[PDB]
Amino acid sequence: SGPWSGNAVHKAEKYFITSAKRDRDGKLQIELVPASGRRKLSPTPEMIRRLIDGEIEIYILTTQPDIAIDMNKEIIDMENRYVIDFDKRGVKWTMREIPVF
Amino acid sequence: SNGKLIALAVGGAVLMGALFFSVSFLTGYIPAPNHSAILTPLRSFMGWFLLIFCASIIIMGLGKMSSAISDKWFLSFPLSIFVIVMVMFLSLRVYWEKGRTTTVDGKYIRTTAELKEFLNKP
Amino acid sequence: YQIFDTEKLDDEQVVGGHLALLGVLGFIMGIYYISGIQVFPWGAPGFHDNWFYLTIKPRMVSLGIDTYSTKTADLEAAGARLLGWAAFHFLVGSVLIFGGWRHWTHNLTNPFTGRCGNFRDFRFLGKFGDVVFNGTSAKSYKEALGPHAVYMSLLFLGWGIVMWAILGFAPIPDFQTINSETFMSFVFAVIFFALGIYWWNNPPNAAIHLNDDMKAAFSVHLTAIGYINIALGCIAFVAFQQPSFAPYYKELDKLVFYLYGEPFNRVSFNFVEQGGKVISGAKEFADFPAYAILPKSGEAFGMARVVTNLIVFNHIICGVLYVFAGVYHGGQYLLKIQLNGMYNQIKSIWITKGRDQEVQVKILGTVMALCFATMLSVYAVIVWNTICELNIFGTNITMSFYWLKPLPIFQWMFADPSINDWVMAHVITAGSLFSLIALVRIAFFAHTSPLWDDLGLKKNSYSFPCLGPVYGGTCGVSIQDQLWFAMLWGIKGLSAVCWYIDGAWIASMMYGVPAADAKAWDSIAHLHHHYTSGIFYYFWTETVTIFSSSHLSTILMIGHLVWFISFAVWFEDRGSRLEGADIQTRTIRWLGKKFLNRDVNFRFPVLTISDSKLAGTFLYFGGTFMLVFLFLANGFYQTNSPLPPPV
Amino acid sequence: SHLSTILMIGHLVWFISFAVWFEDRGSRLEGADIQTRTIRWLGKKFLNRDVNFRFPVLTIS
Amino acid sequence: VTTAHSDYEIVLEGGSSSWGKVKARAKVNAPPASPLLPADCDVKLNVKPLDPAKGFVRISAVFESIVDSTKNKLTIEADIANETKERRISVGEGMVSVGDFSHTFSFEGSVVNLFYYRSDAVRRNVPNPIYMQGRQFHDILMKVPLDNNDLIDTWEGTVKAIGSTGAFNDWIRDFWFIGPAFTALNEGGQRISRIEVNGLNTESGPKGPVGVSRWRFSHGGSGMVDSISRWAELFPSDKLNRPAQVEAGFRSDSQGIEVKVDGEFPGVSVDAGGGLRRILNHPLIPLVHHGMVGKFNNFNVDAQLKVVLPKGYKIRYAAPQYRSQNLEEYRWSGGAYARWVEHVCKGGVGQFEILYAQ
Amino acid sequence: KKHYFIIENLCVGCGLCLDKCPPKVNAIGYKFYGDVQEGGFRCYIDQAACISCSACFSGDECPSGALIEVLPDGEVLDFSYTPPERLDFDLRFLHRFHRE
Ligand code: BCL
Ligand code: BCL
Ligand code: BCL
Ligand code: BCL
Ligand code: BCL
Ligand code: G2O
Ligand code: G2O
Ligand SMILES: CCCCCCCCCCCC(=O)OC[C@H]1O[C@H](OC(C)(C)CCC\C(C)=C/C=C/C(C)=C/C=C/C(C)=C/C=C/C=C(C)/C=C/C=C(C)/C=C/c2c(C)ccc(C)c2C)[C@H](O)[C@@H](O)[C@@H]1O
Ligand code: SF4
Ligand code: SF4
Ligand SMILES: [Ca+2]
Repeated sequence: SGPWSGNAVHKAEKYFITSAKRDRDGKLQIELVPASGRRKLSPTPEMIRRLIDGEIEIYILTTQPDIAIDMNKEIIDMENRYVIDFDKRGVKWTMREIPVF
Repeated sequence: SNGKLIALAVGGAVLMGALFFSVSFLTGYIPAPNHSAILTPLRSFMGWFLLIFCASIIIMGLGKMSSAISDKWFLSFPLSIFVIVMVMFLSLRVYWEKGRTTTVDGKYIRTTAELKEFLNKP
Repeated sequence: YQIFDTEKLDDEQVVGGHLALLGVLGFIMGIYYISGIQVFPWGAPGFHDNWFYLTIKPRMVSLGIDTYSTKTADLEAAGARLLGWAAFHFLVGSVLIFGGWRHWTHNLTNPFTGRCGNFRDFRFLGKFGDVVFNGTSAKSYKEALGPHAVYMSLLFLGWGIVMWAILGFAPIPDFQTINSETFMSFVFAVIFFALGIYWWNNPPNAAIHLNDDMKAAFSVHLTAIGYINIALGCIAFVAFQQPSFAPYYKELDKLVFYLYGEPFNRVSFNFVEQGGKVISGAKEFADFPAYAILPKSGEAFGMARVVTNLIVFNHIICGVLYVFAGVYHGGQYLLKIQLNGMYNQIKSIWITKGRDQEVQVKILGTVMALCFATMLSVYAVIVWNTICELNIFGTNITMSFYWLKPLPIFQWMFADPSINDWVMAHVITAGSLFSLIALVRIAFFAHTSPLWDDLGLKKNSYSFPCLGPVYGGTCGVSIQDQLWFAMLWGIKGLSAVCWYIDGAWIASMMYGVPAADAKAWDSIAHLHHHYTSGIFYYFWTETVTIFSSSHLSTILMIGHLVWFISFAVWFEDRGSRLEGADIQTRTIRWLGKKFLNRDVNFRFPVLTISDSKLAGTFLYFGGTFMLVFLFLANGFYQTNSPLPPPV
Repeated sequence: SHLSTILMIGHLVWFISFAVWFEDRGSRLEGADIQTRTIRWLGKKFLNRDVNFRFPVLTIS
Repeated sequence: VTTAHSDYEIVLEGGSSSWGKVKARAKVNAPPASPLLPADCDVKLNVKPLDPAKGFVRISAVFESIVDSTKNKLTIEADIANETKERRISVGEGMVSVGDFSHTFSFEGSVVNLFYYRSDAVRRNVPNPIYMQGRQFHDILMKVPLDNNDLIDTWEGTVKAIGSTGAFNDWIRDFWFIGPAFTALNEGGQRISRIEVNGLNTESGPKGPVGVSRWRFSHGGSGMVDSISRWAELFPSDKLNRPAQVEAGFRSDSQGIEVKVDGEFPGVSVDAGGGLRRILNHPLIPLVHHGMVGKFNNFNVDAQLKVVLPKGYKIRYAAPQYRSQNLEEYRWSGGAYARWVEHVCKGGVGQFEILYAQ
Repeated sequence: KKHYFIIENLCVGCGLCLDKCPPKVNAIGYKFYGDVQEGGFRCYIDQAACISCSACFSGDECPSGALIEVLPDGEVLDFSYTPPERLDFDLRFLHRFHRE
C-alpha cells in the first residue's frame, strides 16, 4: 500500500534528468524520465508542485551529456547542487566509474 | 516523562503477583505438609520476578558498562570487581555457610579414615 | 533441488507425479507389510520387527490383516494375508506408476483403442461423469474441488466396501470397533459426495490462486495439510491411548519384540561356530543361538506408547515442516507477484488485508510481544523450579510453582494435571509464537521490510544469502533464511512435544536428579505418574537405554556428527572456506605435479551461502530429529509409581 | 547442585552463541526494526504518550 | 573538581534537506565570567519564508534575560532577503526594555559582504576553504520614537557630540563594544572601520518626534569571521521551505552554568563533494570568543554527541572516531571526542569533520 | 547502446551483479573507501570493460536500485520492470465481512 506500488526502494517516485540541450536555449530540453522509463516528461509547473510536495524525487546522473551547469540554475557555494529554481533541488547522483580502474 | 514507564512496570509486576495469587487459589492444590496457600504463591512470584528483574538489570547495567567504559576506569573497574569478589567470599562465611560443617558434637571430621570410622555408626 | 519446481511442471505433470509417487508409496507399503511377516507362509522363521512395521502393526491387526496371536498357527495366516495385501499394493502401484508416466509424458492414449483423451476435457469414468459432472472441469482448480470431493467420496465408499467384504468389518454405528470406520466410510462418502456436487455447481473463489498458482495453491494446501497432520498427531495420541484402541496398541506391551540392532547374544572371544559351538566358548545367554537378537518385552519397553509416540511425532514433525514449507512457498509466490506487480492487483483478503506495511508491522509486533511474554514466563517458571529443586540461592522446592496446575476448567486435557502440563502448554504457545515470527516475516516481509523500505533496499531473489555487511550486516534476510530460522526455532516446540510424550518433566531441567529436592516433586506436587527425568537429566536416563543398543548408539553418533557438521556451513565462515579451498586447489596442484607428473585442473568446491544455509538447516534438523527418534524409540519409561520424598 | 548450575548455564551460553555466529545478522536487524516499531506503537497506545529507543543489534564483527 | 556534563544531539533529514534538530544541554560547575551574577537568559529565533519569490524570510528574535536584579528584553522582527549574491537587505522592527525603560525601533539596513579574493585557483585546490578574508559593510537607517524623556536627552547628547567631536567616528567603536567585547572582537580577527554618520534627523512621526539615524560602518574579517567567510552559509533562505525554530537559554550563578538549546533549522548539512554530505564546518567566531571565558577554570568533560543520520545514511569519516553506532545513530563519548570538547570549550578551533553519505 | 551503470551513492556492495558479469569481462569491480561495515565498499562498472551483455541488470538482482540502464535514446531504468503505481485503500465492507 505504497511500498508495493512502483519500485519499493523509492518512497517518492524517482525522475532522472536524462536529456537536456543548450541548443534550444530555453532549457525546456530538460527531459525528466521516471525510473520506470516510459514517460519522457518535461519540468512543468505541476512537476514543480510535485517536487516541492515531496511526491517525486528529481535526480541527475554524473556520467551523461552535460545537462546544464550554471545554465540550469546551479548552487556552487558548496559542491554543486543543481536546482531548477533556488527553491527546487535536483540531487545529483554521483557515478565514479572513470576515476576507479 | 519516565514516571509513566516506572508506573507501568510496577503495575505490571503487581498485576503478575495478583494474578499468580488468584490462580493459585483457583488451581486446586494441597498446599504442603506445613506451608500455607497465602504465602507460597507469593514466594514463587517473588522468585519469578526477582529472576526476571535481576536478569534485566544485569543486562542493562552491563550494556551501560560497555557504553561508559573508558581509560578513566583504570582503577574503577578492577578494584570494584576485587571488592565484589571479596564481599562474595565474606558472604560465603558469614551468611551462606556459617562455619566449616563439623558434626553436631564438633569433632571436625577432616580425614578419610575418620570419615570411614564415622559413616559406619553402630 | 529445484528441478521439479511448480512452474517447470503443468497440471498434468503434477497429476502424473503424484500418481507415480502413490505407486512408489504402495510399493513401500508392500515392503513394510512383508517386513511384518514374523513367520513365513512356508513355515520358516520370518523377518524381525522393524519400526516401519511396528508403526503399522496396530492398524494392520485392527483390520485383521495382522494378528497379535502368538502361536505359529494363525501367524502363518497373518503372514499370508500381509503377503497378499503387499502383492495387491505392488500391482496397484505398478498401475499407478504407469498412469503417472502417461500423465507426465502427456501420452494419454488408450493402449487398446488409441483414443487420446484430453486432460482439459474428459468424461470421468465414463457415464458417471455425465450423470454427476455433466462434463469435466473445463479448466480451473475451483471447478476441480468438487470433482476431487466426489473422488474422495468414492474412495471412502470403496474403503467401506473393502472393509465390509474383504476385511470383514460390517458397518455398525458403535464407535468402539473398526466397524464404525466402515459406517463412517459411507457417511463421509455422502458428505464428500454432496459437498462435491455443491462445489461442482457452486464453485468457490479465492482469486489469488486459480491463475498461476501451482505454487500458491500448493503452499496453501501444504500449510493446511500440515495443520491436518498436527491434528492427526493429537488425535492419534488421544485415541491410541483410549481403551477402544487398547486391543491394537496396548496389547503391544504383552508381546516380545525382536528388533534389528537390539542387544544380540554375545559370544566369548574363544568361540567357534561349529555344531553345538559349546566346547570352544560360552555364549552370553544360553538357550538362544549365538548372535541372535535377544527378546525385548514390550512391558518394559512400553511399546504401546513407543509406537504411539512415533506415529504422533511423525505427524507432528511432518505437519510443522509442512506449515513452514507452505509459508515459505507462499512467500515465494508473494515475492513473485510483488516483483511482477500483481501484489497490488490481488483482490482478496488473504493478500489485500495485509497489504499495508503498518498492519504487517503491528501483526509481527503483537506476535513478538506475546512470544516475549510467554517465553519469559515459562522460562522464569522453569529456571525458578530448577533453582528450587537444586536449592540454589538457599531456595527449596516449596518455593517452586508446584501450585501452578492448569485450571480445573483445563485439566480435562491432561491425565495427571501438574506444573509439567502448564509448562507444556505455555512452551508450545511460545514456540509456536517464535516460529510464527519467522513465518510472518516470510508472509509479509518477503520483498521489502520496514527497515529495508527505510534503508532503500528490496528483497528480489528469494534466496539471496545477504546483501553484504552494509548497515552492519544483512545475513540471512531472504525468505529462505527466515524459513531456516523458523525450522530451527520450531525445533524447540517439537522437542517439547517429544519430551512431553516420552514422559519427561519439562517444568524443571533437573527432575529426578539425585541432588537436593529434585526427587521431591512427586511428593510436593502429589503427582500420580512418575515423570521421566527432567530436561537435563532426561538425556541421561534415556541414554541409559540408548547406550545399551548398538544400533541406537550408532544413530546417536551419526546424528551428532550430522548436527555439528551444520556449523561449517551455517557459521559466518563461507569466505574462510573459499580461501582455504583455493589453498587446497593450489596444494593439490603442485603436490600432485611433484609427486606425479599428471596435472590436476580440478578445484575443490565450496558451497555458496545460500546452499550453505540450506545444507546447514537440513543437517541441523536431521541430526536433532534422528536423535529425537532415539528419545522416542528407547522406550516410554514413565511409570505410574510416584517417588516418595527424598527424606 | 553447583556443578548442575554450571552445566545449565554453560549450555545456555554456548547455544546463545548460535544467535550471533549463524549467518543471521540481517534477520536480527530486520527484526530489531520491528521491535523498535512495536515498542513505539505499544508505548503510545496503552502506555500513553511515550515513544523512543532503538533495539541494538550486534554487527557481524 | 569542576566537571562539565554535556549532551548534544543532531537529527538530520534525508536528500538534500540540510535541516536538523539540534538539541544540546550542558551543566558546568565553574563560575561564569559575568561581573554581574546571577545571569539568566532565554533566546528564541523563529524564521518563516514570507515572500519566497523575492527571497524574503521573516526572522524574529526574542531575548529575555535577568542580570543581577534587572530584567532586560530585546525583540526584533525583520524581513531579510538576498538582494544579490553579495548584498542582503533587511526591513525590520523591534524593541528594547530594561526595567523601568523601553523603546521601540524600526530599521531598513543593508549589508554588503564581499571577499577580497575570488580566485578559482584556491576553490579547485582546497576543498574546505575555512578562512576567507573579506569586508562586510552595513548601511543602517534606524528610527526610534522618542516617547520617553531619556531618549530625547540621549538624542540631544548624541547631536551635540557628533557635531562637536572630531573623533566620534572611532571612539564610538569602543563605546558600542561594551566591556570585554572590544577585546574579543580583536581576538576574533574582526576589525571595525571608523563609522560615517550620514545624518541625524528629528523627522517626527505621527505620534511624536522620531530620531532617525543613518550610519555606515564596515567590519573586516581575516577569515576566522564566520559572518564574512561563511556568508552564503549563514542564510539558507533557499533551504527555508518551512518555519525554522531555535529555543536556547542559560542560567548562571556563582555555583555554575546551565545551558539548554533546542532547534530545528537548515544549514546543518553541506555537500563536501561527490554525493558526500558533511555536518557544517564549525563556526570559529563562537569558539575564539568562548576562549575568552573557557580558559579560566580547569575542567573535566563528560560529553556525549548523538548524530542521528537519516534512514539509509552512513558516516564515511569522523576525525575523532565515533564511540558507538546504533545503525543510524552515531555516538561520540569520551576518548578523542572528550579531548576535542575540552579543546573547543577552551577556545579551540580544531576540525571535527563528520562526512556522511547514503 | 545499453551502457549499464551503477549509482555509487546507492550501491551497498552486495556483488550480486558481479557474479553475473562474464568471467573474462569482469567489468564490475569493488571500490573500497574504508570500514566495510560502514558501507565504504561499493560497486562500479568499468564502461571500457563492459560489453553491454545485460547480465548484470537483467538479473533483477540490485537491491538498492543503483544498477541502472541508459537506453540508446537515453532513459535510466532502475529495474527491468517496476510495478505500476496504484491509488490504494483498504476495502472494509459495511455489514458482512469487514465492517466499518
Ligand atoms: C526443507 C524445508 C521445506 C522445504 C523447502 C524448500 C526449499 C528451500 C526449496 C524447495 C523447493 C521445492 N519444494 Mg519444498 N520444502 C518442504 C516441503 C515440500 C513438499 C512436501 C513434502 O510436501 C513438497 C511437495 C515440496 C515441493 C517443492 C517444489 C515446489 C520445489 C522443487 C522441488 C524439487 O524439484 O526439488 C528437486 C529435489 C528434490 C526431489 C528434493 C530432494 C530429495 C531427493 C531427490 C530424494 C530422493 C533421494 C533420497 C531418498 C534422499 C536425499 C538424500 C540422499 C543422500 C540422496 N516442498 C520442506 C518441509 N522447498 C525448491 C524450489 O525450487 O523452490 C521454488 C527450493 O528452493
Ligand atoms: C499429501 C498432500 C500434499 C502433497 C504431497 C507431496 C509430496 C510428499 C511430494 C509432492 C510432490 C510434488 N508436489 Mg505435492 N502435495 C500436495 C499438493 C500439491 C499441489 C496442489 C495442491 O495442486 C501441487 C501443485 C503440488 C506440487 C508438487 C510438485 C512440486 C511435485 C510433483 C511433481 C512430480 O512428481 O515431479 C516428478 C518428481 C518425481 C516423481 C521424483 C520424486 C523423488 C522422490 C521419490 C520424492 C522426492 C521428495 C521427497 C523425498 C518427499 C519427502 C516427503 C517428506 C518425507 C516430508 N503439490 C499436498 C500439500 N507432493 C513430490 C515432489 O517432487 O517433491 C519435491 C513429493 O515427493
Ligand atoms: C491407475 C490409472 C490412472 C490413470 C492412467 C490412465 C490410462 C492407462 C489411460 C488414461 C486415460 C485418460 N486419462 Mg487417466 N489415469 C488416472 C487418473 C486420471 C485423472 C484423474 C481422475 O485425476 C485424469 C484427469 C485423467 C485423465 C485421462 C483422460 C484424458 C483419458 C481418458 C478419456 C476419457 O474419456 O476416459 C474415460 C475414463 C477416464 C476419464 C479414466 C479415469 C481414470 C480411471 C480411474 C482409470 C482406471 C484404469 C484401471 C486399469 C481400471 C480400474 C477401474 C476400476 C473401476 C477402479 N486420468 C488413474 C488414477 N489414464 C485413458 C485413455 O486415454 O482413454 C481414452 C487410458 O487409457
Ligand atoms: C486459514 C486457512 C489456511 C490458510 C489459507 C491461505 C490462503 C487461502 C491464502 C494464504 C496465503 C498466505 N498464507 Mg495462509 N493459511 C493458513 C495458515 C497460514 C499460516 C500459519 C502458520 O497459520 C501462515 C503464517 C500463513 C501464511 C501465508 C502467506 C504466505 C500468504 C499471505 C501473505 C499476505 O500478504 O498476507 C496478508 C495478511 C493477512 C491477510 C492477515 C489477515 C488474515 C486473514 C484475514 C484470515 C485469517 C484471520 C482470521 C480472520 C482470524 C480470526 C478468527 C479465527 C479463525 C478463530 N498461512 C491456513 C492453513 N493462506 C495466500 C497466498 O498467497 O498463498 C500463496 C493465500 O492465497
Ligand atoms: C542577523 C543574523 C543573520 C545570521 C547570522 C549567523 C552567523 C553569524 C552564524 C550563523 C550560523 C548559522 N545560522 Mg544564521 N543568520 C541569519 C539567518 C539564518 C536563517 C534564516 C533563513 O533566516 C537560518 C535558517 C539560519 C541558520 C543558521 C545555520 C546555517 C548556522 C548554524 C548551524 C548550527 O548547527 O547551529 C547550531 C545552533 C545552535 C548552537 C543554537 C544557537 C542559538 C543562539 C541563541 C544563537 C546565537 C546567539 C549568539 C551567541 C548571541 C548573539 C546575540 C546578538 C548580540 C543579538 N540563520 C541572519 C540573517 N548565522 C553560524 C554558522 O554555522 O555559519 C556557517 C554562524 O556562523
Ligand atoms: C567431521 C567434521 C569436520 C571435518 C572433517 C572438516 C574438514 C575441513 N574443514 Mg571444517 N568446520 C567444522 C567441521 C569439520 N571440518 C565445524 C563444526 C566448523 C564450525 C566453525 C568448521 C569451520 C571451518 C572453516 C571456517 C574452514 C574450514 C575448512 C576445512 C577444510 C579445508 C582444508 C582443511 O582444513 O583440511 C583439514 C581438515 C581435514 C581434511 C579433516 C579430515 C577429515 C575427517 C577426519 C573425517 C571427515 C568425516 C566426515 C565429515 C563425515 C561424513 C563424510 C562422508 C561419510 C559423507 C577441511 C578439509 C577451511 C578451509 O578450506 O581452510 C583450511 C576453512 O576456511 N572449516
Ligand atoms: C535463550 C536463547 C535465545 C533468546 C532469548 C532469543 C531471543 C530473540 N531472538 Mg534468537 N536465536 C537463538 C537463541 C535465542 N534467541 C539461537 C540458538 C539462534 C540460531 C538460529 C537464533 C537466531 C535468531 C534469528 C535468525 C532472529 C532471532 C530474533 C530474536 C528476537 C527478536 C524478536 C523475538 O523473538 O522476540 C520475542 C522475545 C523473546 C525471544 C525474548 C525472551 C527471552 C527468554 C526469556 C529467554 C532469555 C535468555 C537468557 C536467559 C537471557 C540472559 C539474561 C541474563 C542472564 C544476562 C528475540 C527477542 C530475530 C528477530 O529480531 O526477528 C523478529 C531474528 O531475525 N534469533
Ligand atoms: C531475561 C529477563 C528479561 C531481560 C530481557 C531484556 C529486555 C530488552 C533490553 C534491551 C536489550 C538490548 O539489546 O540492549 C540493552 C541496553 O540496555 C539499556 O537500555 C534500557 C532500555 C534502559 C534497558 C531496559 C529495558 C527494560 C526496562 C528491561 C526489560 C523489560 C522487562 C520488564 C522484561 C519483563 C517483562 C514481563 C514480565 C513480561 C510478561 C508480561 C505479560 C504476561 C506475563 C501476560 C499475562 C497474561 C494475562 C493477561 C493473563 C493470563 C491468564 C490466561 C491467558 C488464562 C487463564 C488465567 C487464569 C490467566 C491468569 C542501556 O541503556 C543500553 O546501553 C543497553 O544496550
Ligand atoms: S557475513 Fe556472510 S552472510 Fe553475512 S553479510 Fe557478510 S557475506 Fe553475507
Ligand atoms: S552488461 Fe554484462 S558485461 Fe556489462 S557490466 Fe553488466 S554483466 Fe558486465
Ligand atoms: Ca523414550
